[PDB]
Parts: sequence; C-alpha cells; structure tokens
Amino acid sequence: HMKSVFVESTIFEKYRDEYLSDEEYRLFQAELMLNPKLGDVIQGTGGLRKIRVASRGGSRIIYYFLDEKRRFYLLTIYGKNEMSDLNANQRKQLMAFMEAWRNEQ
Amino acid sequence: QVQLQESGGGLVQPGGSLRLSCAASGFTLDYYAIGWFRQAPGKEREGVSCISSSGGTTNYADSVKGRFTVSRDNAKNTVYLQMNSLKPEDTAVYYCVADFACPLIREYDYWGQGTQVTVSS
Repeated sequence: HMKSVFVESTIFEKYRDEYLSDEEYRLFQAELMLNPKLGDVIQGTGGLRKIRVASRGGSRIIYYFLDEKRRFYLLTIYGKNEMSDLNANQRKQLMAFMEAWRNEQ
Repeated sequence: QVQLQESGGGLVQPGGSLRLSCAASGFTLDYYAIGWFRQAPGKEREGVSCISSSGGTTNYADSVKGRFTVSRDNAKNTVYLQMNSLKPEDTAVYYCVADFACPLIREYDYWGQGTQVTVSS
C-alpha cells in the first residue's frame, strides 16, 4: 500500500463533496499527478496555484505542490465569486498558514 | 465531519455582557483564522469580528468596535467573543467560520447552528 500524496485542509474537506463527486475528485487527482503545474500561480503566495475543474457548475481549486516530497496540498474549493482578492496582510497570513500546515503534515 | 460549535449565548439586559465560544469539532483550529458573523431575523448576515491564528491581528465591525473583544486559546481549540455593553441592536444568532486569514477571504457561510443572543428589557 502507498501513502497518499494528497493533503486536504479543513476548509477543502468541509467543501469538497459539495463541488465534486468522488469519481470527479479521483480524476482531478490523477490529472494533478501527471501535471503538478496544471494550475496557474497566484502571485505573492509562494507558489499556490489556481485551477478550474469543469464538472451543476465549474469549480475552482487552490493547491500547492510541494516539490521536495512530490506531495499535493489542497487548500480550498469554491464556485464563481465565493472568494475575494487578497491584500498584503492576507497573503502574509496565507503563506504562514501554508508553512505551518506543511510542517504539521 | 468538521464543524465549529458555537455556545455562550443567552438573554441579557442592555449594557450587559456575554462571552461566546467557538470550538472546532473534527479538526484543530490552531493555524486558521476565525471570524464571527451574526444574523437576526429580517436581516442579512453581518460580519462582527475576526482574529488571526497568532492572535496578532483582530478585526471588528464599526458598530461593535470598542465593545467587543475577540480572543483565542489554541491549546483549548476555542475562540472567544467577549461582548460588553450590549445593545438591542446586538440581538441576533451568532455564527463562527474558520478561514486562512483575518480579514476573512471567503464569503460568510455556516459552520454550525450558532448561538442565540437576545438583549432586551
């Protein structure tokens, strides 16, 4: 058996089943596995990427690929206009969050 | 199953106090920002307060500023809202969210059933 390379934040876990079926989620992970740079980088986040999944409605997923361990961190998932533009203080906190989390997991 | 558990509500006289609790269930809230919004019947959701994971950053809505104090205890997995000088305008059900930063990034959404706060004579 192999340990999973995918790691869900509490927020993502809270929201995943709403936006994706298990089958769709499996395919999304498989796409990420093959192409970890699948999404586009969100500026000033230290490499967080943003990807839209077509699926109802389309979903956006935010993730970070930790290159060192080849492991994926799934931040959050949302529909159109449920998230907002970040400012400096928020990018600061978000990067610290990624870090802290990365170090607990 | 992850959720936030709100408690500490109740009825109080004008000028009175209450302390509200937001306790994570099914996860650890240490690294997350937490915020409060409230909803009264016939009113839209209105943001109340928010706090960063380290506690070094707090936010308050204008109409509660000065009166409310938000704090957290990470070892206890709980966030608090100290409400002082309560006004009838503060009557509402209070709800807790978890997020990546303070100020909040995501639009308000329910993490629990909330706690009722009534201030009246």
